[PDB]
Amino acid sequence: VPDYHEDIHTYLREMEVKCKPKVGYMKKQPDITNSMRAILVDWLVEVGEEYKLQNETLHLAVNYIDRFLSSMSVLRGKLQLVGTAAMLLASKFEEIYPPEVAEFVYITDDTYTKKQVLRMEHLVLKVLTFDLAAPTVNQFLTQYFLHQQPANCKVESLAMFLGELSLIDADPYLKYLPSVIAGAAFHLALYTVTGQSWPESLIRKTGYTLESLKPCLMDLHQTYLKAPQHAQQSIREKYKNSKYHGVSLLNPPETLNL
Amino acid sequence: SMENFQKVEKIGEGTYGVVYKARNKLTGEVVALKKIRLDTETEGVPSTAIREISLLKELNHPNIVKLLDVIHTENKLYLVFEFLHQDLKKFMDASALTGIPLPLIKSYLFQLLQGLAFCHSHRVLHRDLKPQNLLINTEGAIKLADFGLARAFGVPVRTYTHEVVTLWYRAPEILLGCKYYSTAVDIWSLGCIFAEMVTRRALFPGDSEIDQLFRIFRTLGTPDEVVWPGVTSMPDYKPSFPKWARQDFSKVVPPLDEDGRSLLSQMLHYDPNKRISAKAALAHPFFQDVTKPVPHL
Ligand SMILES: Nc1nc(OCC2CCCCC2)c2nc[nH]c2n1
Repeated sequence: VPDYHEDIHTYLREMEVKCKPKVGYMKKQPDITNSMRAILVDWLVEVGEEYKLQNETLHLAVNYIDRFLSSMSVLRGKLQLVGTAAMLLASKFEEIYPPEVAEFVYITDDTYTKKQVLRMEHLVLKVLTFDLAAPTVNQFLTQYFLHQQPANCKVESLAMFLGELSLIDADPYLKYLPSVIAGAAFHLALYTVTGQSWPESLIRKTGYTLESLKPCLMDLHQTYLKAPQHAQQSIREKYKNSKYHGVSLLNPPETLNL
Repeated sequence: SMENFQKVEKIGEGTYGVVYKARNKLTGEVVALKKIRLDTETEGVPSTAIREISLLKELNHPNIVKLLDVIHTENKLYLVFEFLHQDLKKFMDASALTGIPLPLIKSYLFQLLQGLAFCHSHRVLHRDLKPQNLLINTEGAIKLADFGLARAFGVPVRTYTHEVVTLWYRAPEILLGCKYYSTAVDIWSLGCIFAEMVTRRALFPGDSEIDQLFRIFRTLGTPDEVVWPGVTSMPDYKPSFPKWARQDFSKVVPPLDEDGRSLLSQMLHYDPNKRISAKAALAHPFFQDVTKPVPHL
């Protein structure tokens, strides 16, 4: 119904390509790795839950961290300071009531000072040149959900769970744009919950067919199937809640017949 | 960091910080500098500056003010903007006995809608449209400025800050407590400005929230279920509201032709789902002969 929704999706299709992190930055960091990043992200999911932050704020904070790490080498010991300043900035952009800085110092377990967090806030803003308005998988997903008549709330929670699982693993998801991940997640949740398939109105809206989503969907199907074995588990724990209709208790499809 | 700027005058306080007129001592450029004192033990960069800088960098458009630089000291934050001849407020007070000619009015309005539709198509709500935040140059352009209360909205929207829009320009869905609001609130603010240009005074110079509502009810009729399904169930709607009849627009805005009255009525519909969008408003017959006169300054 919403006026501007098509213009906005077209504009988001153009900004996700400009706001995208550099795909092999991790091979050039000298001290941090993909498994450290994964742990930071899993910690930010719990911080988001403790403070009742929107999921969008989580998705933004990750976008900021990956861009910051695209051009700044960071030691493993300051990696939480990057993360904390990013969640702080994503909260200020996106939340009606952002937790205050002392709240953020505190959840660091006092690892850092307020003065460090505020100076890391200024450096992140300088490296990202204040470009905080980025497109995230959450934003694509909430637009695609406008096409699934009547809305199915389990489909919606499960697509969000899968799109949040993609934030943990830079390898392979830093390869795909948010709109394509959102596409693969929506197909896989719809499929798992009702057996229905990426809709023809989404095909006309995005230009994406089931064949162009394939590469991303094979990865995400494997991520979903192996979720139980992954070292990071706060996402699965978050999505068992009734607010998310317990979708992380559902069984993944063993195959997708593609 | 500010050594190359010379202070010319203090212009005023806007959404946040202090705004000054200043000049670049090397190039001569006259700019507007918005100063924000930060400290440190406090909160870092406030959310209004983060939004205003980030969103104005996504808004390059002839009717939107230019942000030229950001100088982020340890102590203070300066936003450096192009300087225009003046704001629409001093111009409206810099026409109150004579009145801004109609062609100028229509030109400014057509421009403010092209600016606003650009904002909305880039998912930005302004949320503080009023004459002091609109800047005109000496060639006939007008621009949206002061994005300190702006925000990026989502598709579909969620709940946003309730304390938004300066009270005279504030739409009835915020005044009545609707959980959600979206692009329609900016359009309501522009219909209030269009009418103020034409008749020479604020349309709804409410003092308080209840005063602002009852001023909109007396001119436009107390909304009921025929014009706005669900108004009678809104959070702050009261069945004991007085029931006023709607006024003819030949009395609300006498100088307007009927193309003007119809577009002003489409911008002030009560139901945000019936209020005209900025983009649909650009196709209105009122603008069929729009031209671009030069203000008299
Ligand atoms: N001429 C002018 N005035 C401004 O601010 C108006 C005042 C009005 C009252 C509130 C503070 C700002 C500007 N901002 C950017 N360019 C500007 N140019």
